[PDB]
Amino acid sequence: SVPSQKTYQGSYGFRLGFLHSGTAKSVTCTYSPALNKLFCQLAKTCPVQLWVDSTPPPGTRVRAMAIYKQSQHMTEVVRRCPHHERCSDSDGLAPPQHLIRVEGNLRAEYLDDRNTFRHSVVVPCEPPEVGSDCTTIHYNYMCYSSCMGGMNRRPILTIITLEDSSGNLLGRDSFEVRVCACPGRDRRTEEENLRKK
Ligand SMILES: CCn1c2ccc(C[NH2+]C)cc2c2ccc(-c3ccco3)cc21
Ligand SMILES: [Zn+2]
Repeated sequence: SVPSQKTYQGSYGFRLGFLHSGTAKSVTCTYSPALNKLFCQLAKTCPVQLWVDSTPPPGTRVRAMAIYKQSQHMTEVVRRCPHHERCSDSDGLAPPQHLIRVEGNLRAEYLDDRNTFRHSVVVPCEPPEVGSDCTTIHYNYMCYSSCMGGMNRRPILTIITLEDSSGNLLGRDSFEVRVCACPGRDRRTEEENLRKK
């Protein structure tokens, strides 16, 4: 089956936010609102903001999962390629097969779904630090979009779900991801292609 990607703010007004990092050749992570697409380098920090209009209950969690965007591939599990799953870059918590990691959160849990075999990473939802307006999760993507035997140039989406302590849905948002060597140039190219279209 295919997990839902429907945007759903839910009772708490849940949605994502992204920094404005620009498109310089040196940028390591940059988000395109026009494409709803994050462009990032391999294994580099991707800050994703969480916003709500009202306070959710203790025990609320935030899960991230990748799926293929194209209909002809959506049923295939997104995983790291045959090289990267074996390169011993473990952080001590993430299974080596998982594309998406959370950086710097010892409460992150990694799920291999016993029925769908899909991978996800989930953390407790936390209020913003004192003086901040939102909460940020730092994600890493551990293969290139181009990796042969893995994503193999197929576009993916990341689905972020706000969940209760049982795993029931409270909110959902999503964004496309390209993991690439030059996110700034690729964002500029894809935005210009969109404008020409
Ligand atoms: C989703 C992260 N986030 C926010 C993000 C933005 C804002 C608005 N600021 C102007 C408030 C919150 C917030 C309030 C409570 C909790 C919370 C309580 C228990 C667990 O999580 C989590 C929260
Ligand atoms: Zn790879």
